[PDB]
Amino acid sequence: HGYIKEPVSRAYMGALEKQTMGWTAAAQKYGSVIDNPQSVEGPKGFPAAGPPDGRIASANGGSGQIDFGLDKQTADHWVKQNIRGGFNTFTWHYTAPHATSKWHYYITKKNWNPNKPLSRDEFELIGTVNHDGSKADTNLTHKIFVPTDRSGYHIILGVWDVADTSNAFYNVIDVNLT
Ligand SMILES: [Cu+]
Repeated sequence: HGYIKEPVSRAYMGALEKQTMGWTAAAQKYGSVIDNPQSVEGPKGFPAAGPPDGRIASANGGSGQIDFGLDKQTADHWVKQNIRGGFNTFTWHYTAPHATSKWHYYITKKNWNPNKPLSRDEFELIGTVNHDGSKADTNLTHKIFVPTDRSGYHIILGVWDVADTSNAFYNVIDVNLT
């Protein structure tokens, strides 16, 4: 169980907005993930397997832990944070740092549609971090190259595959790429 803390994952943005907007107004915007941003857990094997199209942001309800709130997708719905193209660091926070096989990071394609549900064919792999099966916290921050051919509203998807289960954690990040 864990989430991407820098940049701020949408899930983690939910937990944050709970503090500023209150429980009801934040849950209206994000769903029940605001209480458990660490629980965006669904089947591993992405992109060939894993959560279905339209259910990637919520990891298909976090396998019963959260609702489908994160699967809403419009140009205006989610808080964007500025990111510059090129090398960037991605830092996960773990509430339970499980044995890990790999992490893998995707960005939306130049022509993606921000007003349609997320589909796996809108995403392109930008880097893989292989791990030895030790706990996730032996490598907290990853250096990933974010394509420089691309700007405006994009989504970075980070995926954390758990070594000893059939699950993974899916964290979408809303970015304004300069
Ligand atoms: Cu966990």
